[PDB]
Amino acid sequence: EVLEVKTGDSITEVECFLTPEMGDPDEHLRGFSKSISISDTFESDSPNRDMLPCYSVARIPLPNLNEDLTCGNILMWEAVTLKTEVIGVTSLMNVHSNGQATHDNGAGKPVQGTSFHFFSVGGEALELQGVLFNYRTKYPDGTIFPKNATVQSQVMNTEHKAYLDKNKAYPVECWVPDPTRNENTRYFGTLTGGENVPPVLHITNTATTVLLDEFGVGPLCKGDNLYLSAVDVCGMFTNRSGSQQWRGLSRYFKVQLRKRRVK
Amino acid sequence: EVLEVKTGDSITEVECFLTPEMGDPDEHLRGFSKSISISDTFESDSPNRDMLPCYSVARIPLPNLNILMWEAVTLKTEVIGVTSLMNVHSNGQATHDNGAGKPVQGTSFHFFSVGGEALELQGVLFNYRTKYPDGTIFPKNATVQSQVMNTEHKAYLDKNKAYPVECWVPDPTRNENTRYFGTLTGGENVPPVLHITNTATTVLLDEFGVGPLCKGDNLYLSAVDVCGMFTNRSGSQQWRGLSRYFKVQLRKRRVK
Amino acid sequence: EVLEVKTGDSITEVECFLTPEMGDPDEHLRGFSKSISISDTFESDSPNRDMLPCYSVARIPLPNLNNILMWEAVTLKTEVIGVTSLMNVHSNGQATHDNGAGKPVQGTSFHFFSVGGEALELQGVLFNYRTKYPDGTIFPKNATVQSQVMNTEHKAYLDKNKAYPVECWVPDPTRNENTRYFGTLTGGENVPPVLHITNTATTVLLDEFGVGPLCKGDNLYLSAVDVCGMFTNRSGSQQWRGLSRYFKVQLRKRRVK
Amino acid sequence: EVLEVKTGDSITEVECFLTPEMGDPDEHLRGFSKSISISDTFESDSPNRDMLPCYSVARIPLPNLNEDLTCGNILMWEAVTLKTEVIGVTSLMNVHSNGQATHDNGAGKPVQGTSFHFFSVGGEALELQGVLFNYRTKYPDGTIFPKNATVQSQVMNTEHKAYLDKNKAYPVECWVPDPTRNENTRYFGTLTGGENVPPVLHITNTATTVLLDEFGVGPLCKGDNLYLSAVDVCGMFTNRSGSQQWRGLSRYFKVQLRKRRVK
Amino acid sequence: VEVLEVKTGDSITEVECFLTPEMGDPDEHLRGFSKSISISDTFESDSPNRDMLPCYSVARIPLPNLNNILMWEAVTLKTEVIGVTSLMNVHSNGQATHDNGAGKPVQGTSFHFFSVGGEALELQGVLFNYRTKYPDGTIFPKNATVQSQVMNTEHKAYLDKNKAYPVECWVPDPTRNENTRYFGTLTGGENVPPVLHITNTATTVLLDEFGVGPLCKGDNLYLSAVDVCGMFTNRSGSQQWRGLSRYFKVQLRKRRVK
Ligand SMILES: CC(=O)N[C@H]1[C@H]([C@H](O)[C@H](O)CO)O[C@@](OC[C@H]2O[C@@H](O[C@H]3[C@H](O)[C@@H](O)[C@H](O)O[C@@H]3CO)[C@H](O)[C@@H](O)[C@H]2O)(C(=O)O)C[C@@H]1O
Ligand SMILES: [Cl-]
Repeated sequence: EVLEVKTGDSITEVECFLTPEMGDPDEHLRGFSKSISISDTFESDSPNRDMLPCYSVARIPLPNLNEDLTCGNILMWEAVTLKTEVIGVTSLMNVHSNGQATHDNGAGKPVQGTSFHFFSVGGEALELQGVLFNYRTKYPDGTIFPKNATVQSQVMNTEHKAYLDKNKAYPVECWVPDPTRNENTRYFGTLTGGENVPPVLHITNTATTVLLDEFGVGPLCKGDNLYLSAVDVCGMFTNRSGSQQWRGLSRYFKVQLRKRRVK
Repeated sequence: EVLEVKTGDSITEVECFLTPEMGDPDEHLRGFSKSISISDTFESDSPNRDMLPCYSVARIPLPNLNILMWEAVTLKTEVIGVTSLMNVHSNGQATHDNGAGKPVQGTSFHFFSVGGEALELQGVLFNYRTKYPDGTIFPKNATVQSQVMNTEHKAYLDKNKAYPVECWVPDPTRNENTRYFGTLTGGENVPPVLHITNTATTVLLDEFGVGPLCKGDNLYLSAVDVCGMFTNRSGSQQWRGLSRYFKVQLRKRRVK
Repeated sequence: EVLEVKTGDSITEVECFLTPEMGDPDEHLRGFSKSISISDTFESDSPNRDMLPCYSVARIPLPNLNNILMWEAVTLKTEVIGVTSLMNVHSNGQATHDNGAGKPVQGTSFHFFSVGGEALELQGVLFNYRTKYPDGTIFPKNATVQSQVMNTEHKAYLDKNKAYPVECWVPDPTRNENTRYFGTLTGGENVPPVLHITNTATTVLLDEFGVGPLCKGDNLYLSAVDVCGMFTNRSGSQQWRGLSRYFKVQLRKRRVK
Repeated sequence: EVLEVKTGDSITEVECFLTPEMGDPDEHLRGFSKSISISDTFESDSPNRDMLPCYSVARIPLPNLNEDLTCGNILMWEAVTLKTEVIGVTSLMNVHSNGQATHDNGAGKPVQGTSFHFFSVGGEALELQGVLFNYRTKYPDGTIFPKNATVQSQVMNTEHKAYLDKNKAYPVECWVPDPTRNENTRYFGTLTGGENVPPVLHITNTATTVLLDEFGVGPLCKGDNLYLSAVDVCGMFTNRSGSQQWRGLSRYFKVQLRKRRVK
Repeated sequence: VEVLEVKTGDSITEVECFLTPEMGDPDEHLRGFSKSISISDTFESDSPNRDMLPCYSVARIPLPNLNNILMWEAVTLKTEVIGVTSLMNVHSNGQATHDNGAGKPVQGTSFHFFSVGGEALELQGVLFNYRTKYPDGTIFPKNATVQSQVMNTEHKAYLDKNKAYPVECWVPDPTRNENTRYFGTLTGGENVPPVLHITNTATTVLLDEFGVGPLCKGDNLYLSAVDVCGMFTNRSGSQQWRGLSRYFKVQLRKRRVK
C-alpha cells in the first residue's frame, strides 16, 4: 500500500484561513449568532437557523499529480505538519460596544461562557456521527441534521452518519467526529461548558503539530484535495439588554505536504 | 506463566460504544436521570432507581482460541457527542433576564476500564443509612464503618444498569487483570472540560510488558461519563451522561 | 553506610488502607467532623475534639531480618478510596437554588501521604497561638506569638492515631531524612474536589543516591490525611468529610553497616 | 541562503525595557487607561484614544556589520535566545487606595479581568492583521486602525495589513500578529478573557526561550536593527465609584545574538 | 572573574535555615499578620501605616572561611512553606461564608517568592500609585514621578535589611542579579484559593547555562523570601494579610576562580 517518499518539486505548502459560521443574523453581524431564545417546554425546542453555529470546511486543490498513465502505483500528497491558531483574539478586548456593565459604572462584560475549539486536517471529508441533546428538537430548514431521530439519538444511534461536505450547514450541537471512521483525518477539539468560563487563547508562530500516525504516515489526499475543518465558538457576547449571541473567530492553517508513492 | 507473543492472524481489534446508564426516567429521557430530590434526614435518604446513575459494562466475546489467550495491548477512547452540551435553548433556566439557558455543569465522574475479566468493586457509602432501591445491587449489611471502609462490600461489575456509581469504586486491592482510570470533579458550578482526538493511544501493558489476559476469550469494558447536571426552567436538576467509544488492539500470547 | 541490594526471597509487599480521622461526632457520622462553630475572638478559640481532623498513621511490622539487613521501601501505589460517594447530593444537603440538587462536598482540602522507615517528624505551626486545644489531642505546648510563624520548641513524632490535629502540625522539613512525604493544601470556600483513581501509577521512593526509606526495627510507617472538603447540610452548618487511602509498597532487602 | 556562524567579537547582547501604552488619561495616570465608557448603541461605538491600550515597540541598533565591500556574502546579527519578564508584579498588591471594597469593611478589589500578555523578537517590524469586534466602531484620531472596514472585517478582511512601526498608535483590540507573514519574527501571546479572571504573573532570571526555527536559524537583523514588541494589559483597576481602567506593566528583554554569514 | 575547576574530596558544605515572614505584626498577639487593610479616598491621600505593609525577608548566612582564590558555589536548593495546614483554622474569629456556615479561609492575592545569591538581591522600584506616601521605618523609591508607575531607573536598591523593603514597591531587578537565582509568582484576585504543595523530594538546580551557580562574595550566602498567602477575613469583614515561614536547604561546593 504505502511506499517511499519522493525527494528533490516533491514538497508543497497550503496556507489559508477558515471563517467561522455562527449564524450571521443580519448584514452587520458576521461572526455572531442571533440572540439565544429559550423554548417554553422541553418538547417544543425549535432553534432558528441563524441561532445555530455550524462546522466550517474548506477543500483546497493541490498541484495535480499522475498526469501520465502509471502502472500499479500513483503519487499522493501526504500532510506531514500543521501550524494553526485563532485569528483576532485581541478583538475580545472591546468592552465598550453597548455590552452589559459588570456592575454600576463598570466596563462591558467580555465574551465568555461555553466554547468549542476544533480543527482537523484530512485527505477526504471529516466523517461525522450525530448525537442530540434532545431528540424532539426541531432543527430548521437549511441545516443538515440527524434524520429519523429516536430517544436512542440522545446517547448513540448509529443511523446518524454524515460527511462534513458543506459550509454553513452542519450545526455544531448535532454532530461530532465519528471515532469509528476518520482513518485518513487527524482531528482535535475541546468543549469548555459553563456561563462564566473565561476564554484562554494562545498565539505563536513557533508551535508545530505532526500529523503522522504511529506508522509514520500522514493523511493521503484523494483526488489531490486537502480537507480543512474548524469550529471556534469563543463564548457569548452579552448585550446591554441581557440578550446573548455566540461569537466566533477565524482559524489559520499552514500544512506542509510531501509526495508519497502508493501501490 | 506468560511466554511469547504469537506473530503473523495473531492480532484482532475490538471497536464499540458503551451507552450511559443515568436512570432514564421516561421514554423521552435516555441519557438523563430523574430530577434530584433531597431527604430531610440521613435516616430517610431513599433515592429512586431512576435518580441513580450506574456503571456501564460490556462483555465482548473474542475469536475462540483453544494455551493461547488474547492480550489487550492498546486503547483509544473518547466521549461521544460532547457538542450536544451547547444546546442552551431547550427550556433551561436563563442565567439572567433575557439570557441564554444555563449549560450542563457541576459534579462529573469520567471513568473507563479494560480487563480480561469483570471489574472488581469496593463499596463506600456517603451515608450508611441510605436505602438503595429494588433492582440496584448495593453494599449489604452496611454499618457506620461503611462510610470510610468495610471490607465486606466486594462485588463484580457483572450487570448493566445495576451498580450505582455513588456506592461503588474500583477495588485497588484486586484488579490485577484490569487497567482502570477515573476522575471525580465535585462542585455545583464545575465546567465540563471534554477533549476529543483520534491521535491519542493508552498502552495497557504493566511494568513487565503484560496486558490484560482475556479469560474464556472475553474482553470487559466499563465506563461512567456523568458530565454534570442539566437545570430545567423550574430549577430542578437531572444528571446528563454521554456514550464512550473504545478501540482495543489485542494479540495472541502463549501462557502456562 | 548503605551497601548492596539482595537479589532473588529478597522482596516483600505491604498492602493496606488508612481510615480518615475527621472527629466522628456521633455513632452515625464516621468520616465526618462535628459542625464547625466560630469563636467570637482569637482569645476565645476553643475547638472541641470532635471538630478537629487528625493525621492518620499505621506502623506495619515487616518480616524479621536480624553488618545488618534492612527493608528498603522502593515503590508506592496509592489512591483515595470511595471518590464516587461525593455524588450523593440527595442526603440532607442544602439545595444550591430553589428546587435544585444538594450542594456537594467542596472547599478547603488537604491531601497528604508519607512512607518512612520511622515515624513522620512534625513541626507545630498555629494559626492563632491563643487557641485552646482539647483534652485527648496532642498539640504544640508552651505556645507563644512566635508559634504563629516558627517556634522550634514544637517538635513531635506522628506516633498515635486520632491524636495529632491537622491544623497545628506539618511534616518538619529540617528532619524526615528517612521518610518521603507529599501534600497539597487547596484553600477557599468553593474549591472543587479533583480526585483521580488508577491502578497504573507508581511513585518511586528512591532519593538522588538510589536509596529508599530504611525500616528501623523492621517497621514501615504510613501516614495520610484526606480532608476532601466540607459537607453543607439543609441548615447551612458545615462538617469536614474525609475518605480512606489505599497504600501498596514494594520493599527489598538492603545490606547496611 | 544561510551559511556558517562566525566564532571568536562574534557575539553581542541587547538589554532593555518596553513601557506599556495604556492611554495615560492625565499627568498622574501613566500605566492606566481612561475609565471605560459603554456606547448607547452597538452602531455608535466610538472609543476615545486615551481609553485604548496600544502595542509597544522598540527598534534597537546593533553593532554595524559589513563596513567593507563584500562579494555575494554579508554578515547579519542572528537572535538566538530571549529572557523576558513583566516588571513590577508586586505593585498589584496596592489594594489600599481609591479602590472599591470587595465587601463591607473589606480590602480594595485588585486588578483583575481580561488580560493580554504578548512579546515578539524579530529582524524587522512585526507584521499585523486587523480583526475588529464591531466593524462600525469609530476609531479615534492619533491611532492607526483598519481602514475601509466592512462586515467581513469582523472575521477576516485581508486588506487589513500593517507593520508595528510606531509606539502609542496601534490599538491592541484592532490588531494581531499576521500568521501568514512574520517568517523573520518569533511571537508569543495569551488572551485570558473574563470580568473576574485573576492575574497569574511569574518572575525568574533562570528561564530562556530559544528563537531558532526547525533549521537552527533565528531572526536575522536587516540593517543591523532588532525589533522588540510587547503588550502586558494586566487587567482592570476598579475605582470606589465602580469605574474601571486598564492597568499595564513594563516588559524586560535580554537577547543574545551571533554573527551569521548569508549568501 | 575567570571561573576554573570545582574542588573534589572537604569540598562541600550545606546551609539549612528558615526565614520568618514580615507582614507588619500590628500587636504583640499578631505575628504573621498585617494590620487591617483600609482604603484611602484618592491616590493623592494614600498613606499606608507601616504595620499594614508586608516586607521582603532576608538572611545573610556566613560560610566557612576559604582564603587565585576559592569561592563557595551554590548548586542546589530544597525549599517549602512551613505550616500550610494552619489555614484549616476556620473556627477562630472568622466571617461565616453563609448563615450557620464555617469561617471564610485565607484567600485572595498571594505573592510566593524566594532567591539564593552570592550577594544581596538587587531591587528595582515600581509603584502602583507614585503619590503613595510610604511611612517612616520603610525604605521606598525616592524622588518618585508619574514614570515610577511603569519604569524609573533611579529606583535601585539592595535587599540589605529586614522589616524595611515593602513588597508592593520593589521587585527583583532583571537588569542586574547575575550572581542570584530568583523565582516568584503573583496570584491576584479577591477570592483566589491558596494552592500550597509540600514534599521533601523536590530539588532546584541553581547552575546557569555554563554549569556555574551563585559564587558567594566574602563567603556570605544571601537568602530572600516573601510568602503572603492571602488575606484573613475576621467577623466584621475587615481583612489582614497572612504569611508563613520558608525553609531553605542549599548545597555548596568549592570553586577556584581568578
Ligand atoms: C429534560 C426534561 O424532561 N425536563 C422536564 C422535567 C423532567 O422531565 C423531570 O424533572 C424528570 O424527573 O420535568 C419538569 O416538570 C416536572 C413536573 O412535571 C409535571 O408534568 C407536566 C410535564 O412537565 C409537562 O411537560 C407536560 O406537558 O405536562 C405535565 C402536566 O400534566 C408534573 O405534574 C409535576 O409533578 C412535575 O413532575 C421539571 O421542571 O422538573 C419539566 C422539565 O421541562
Ligand atoms: Cl586557590
